[PDB]
Amino acid sequence: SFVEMVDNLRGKSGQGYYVEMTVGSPPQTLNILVDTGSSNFAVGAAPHPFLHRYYQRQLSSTYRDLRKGVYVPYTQGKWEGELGTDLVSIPHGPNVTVRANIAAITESDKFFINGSNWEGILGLAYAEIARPDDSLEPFFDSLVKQTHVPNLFSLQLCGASVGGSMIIGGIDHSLYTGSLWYTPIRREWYYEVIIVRVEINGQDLKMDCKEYNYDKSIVDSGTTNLRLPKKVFEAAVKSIKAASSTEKFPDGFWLGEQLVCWQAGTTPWNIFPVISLYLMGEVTNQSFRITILPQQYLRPVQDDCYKFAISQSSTGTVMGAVIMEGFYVVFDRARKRIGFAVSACHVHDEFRTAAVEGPFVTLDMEDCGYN
Ligand SMILES: CCc1ccc2c(c1)[C@@H](NC[C@@H](O)[C@@H]1Cc3cccc(c3)CCCCCCCC(=O)N1)CC1(CCC1)O2
Repeated sequence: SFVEMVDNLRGKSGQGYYVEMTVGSPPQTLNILVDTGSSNFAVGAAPHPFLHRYYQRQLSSTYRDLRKGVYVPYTQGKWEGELGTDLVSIPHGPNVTVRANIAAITESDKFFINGSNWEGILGLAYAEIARPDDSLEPFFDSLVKQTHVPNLFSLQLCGASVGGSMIIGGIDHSLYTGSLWYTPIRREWYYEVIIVRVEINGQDLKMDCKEYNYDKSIVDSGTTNLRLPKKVFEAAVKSIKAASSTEKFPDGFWLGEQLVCWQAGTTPWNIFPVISLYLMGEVTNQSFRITILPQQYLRPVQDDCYKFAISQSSTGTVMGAVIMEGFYVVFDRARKRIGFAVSACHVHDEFRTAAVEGPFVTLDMEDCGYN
């Protein structure tokens, strides 16, 4: 059953997690970035100095041109290419083969990354943000539609070169401890959610909860950092400076420009505080919280070096890998909800741990959303 999928993700820190797939007949093999923050399936389809493999569609008897072009801009980076369809499968995935839309990438800028080991991207989000428009069915919808695979997947992202598991079609109990807690998908476009309270070492940040969701808050495996709206980010960096003022670090540290280090095994984890996000629950006035350690928001790179992986955004809250690596995360599309549980590959600290706890009580959670 789901064991076949356990450990099917690999990666380099800060360059995403990818899963092996094949496209066309005879099977061509590629490593595909797993991206809950977008919704196209796209693949290098012509030489590029950072690809060492690409989809040669001349060689596939199942290739079908759709004779349209397509374009997709990400946060930094973008590509254009040629749309068609072909047959796709996931070797360490369910035992099945589908006809999926596929963008053949013909040009790009700052998309592909020097020796990342992946050659395309699997957008796992919803049609609403697909390019060219919402009518280009994304991979997972084609998968669900053509097979009997249930409409959910789960992700266990391990930090520290990295690995994890993408379980397609269900939940694997070996990948987590404690219970799952769920938050409603507010709208099916990105995996959007509502954060209703933020605390840093015990203390509310005390803003209107709307500022947490200003624009939107999304769960995005293709983003590295915890990204926060300006006002919130400012507020969270004050409080993380104050919690840790035992030592002072440059400014390029807090802007993520420069690293910080300590003799191997000396990192003063205890001076850095836990962050808690409280998320909208399943029941009336009910929330739960996820807590993350400094071992998550200080990304590593004879002394131990780290980058501050909380960054400013003008485009909403992004719960990226920093946040996901704490937990097993269940994208339960069928019930419109996202599950969090403590991960089995949690980055454990001697005196504290990453947690998912509830219930808590929070009034007017719907009003924390932005319109
Ligand atoms: C619809 C396409 C799109 C456009 C903008 C965009 C998003 C999606 C959201 N998802 C970001 C994610 O798709 C990409 C995927 C990606 C692309 C290229 C390379 C990677 C990862 C590997 C990681 C490189 C460093 C992080 C790059 C951030 C990013 O844009 N990730 C995240 C947001 C919406 C809030 C910020 O911005």
